[PDB]
Amino acid sequence: ATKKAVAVLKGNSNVEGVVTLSQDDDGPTTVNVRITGLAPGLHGFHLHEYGDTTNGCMSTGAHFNPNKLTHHAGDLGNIVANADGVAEVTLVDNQIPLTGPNSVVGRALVVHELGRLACGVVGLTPI
Amino acid sequence: ATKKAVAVLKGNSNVEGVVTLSQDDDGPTTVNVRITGLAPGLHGFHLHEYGDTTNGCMSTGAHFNPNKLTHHAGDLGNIVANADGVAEVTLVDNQIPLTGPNSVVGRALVVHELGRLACGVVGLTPI
Ligand SMILES: [K+]
Ligand SMILES: [K+]
Repeated sequence: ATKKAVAVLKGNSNVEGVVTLSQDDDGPTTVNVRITGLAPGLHGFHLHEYGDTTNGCMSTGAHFNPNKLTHHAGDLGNIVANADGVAEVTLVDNQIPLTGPNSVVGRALVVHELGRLACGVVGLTPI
Repeated sequence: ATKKAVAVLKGNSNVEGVVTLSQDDDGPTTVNVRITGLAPGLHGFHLHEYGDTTNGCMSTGAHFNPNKLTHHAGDLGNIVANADGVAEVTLVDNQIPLTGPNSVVGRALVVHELGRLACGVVGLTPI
């Protein structure tokens, strides 16, 4: 509500998708995923540090944990592609900030082979 | 220096490119552009409000002026594609913040026909 973002995922394969993110202040973040062109089966799904796709998904750099210094964040959890190669899921994650110094706006989402199949930069979208 | 960003531009044509941005604190922003697949001649080059490419470059929303309330910002200036369809330029703009509430990180860059030929979300990249 209070804030929304989106990432369009593409890569060096036919994998493509869209992920929307919605968070009120610093509350739970609701995440809607639909990705296509995947091989059926389990895939990794992670936040990465940089929203840089100039060298494909390798440029997105390291796995990013927004809550590193706080007293698995960034691993959104494995997703399952169905026999049609489609992964369509809704998640609620309490460690995906859209605000603050470690906000993921301008960083990246990456889908991993269980290696970087597709990725996208997290951008702002109308509230 | 102090901060860097990048956008990869693509659209509903063969236009594609990369723009890097570099700013020390809130000083002048240095902008390196290389875009290809353009028709030779003058093109618009603007900041737009949302880093949303889910419906192509139309989803990037309105022209964005970061300095609207301060006492042409967002128009980066027309660029020229050469006879090879390539626009390769370096600009220094004093109205492209990478920091603050009106930061362009997570927003969009769009190349216009003189209408939205290509666009990309502004993402963070290693300093
Ligand atoms: K939270
Ligand atoms: K400035």
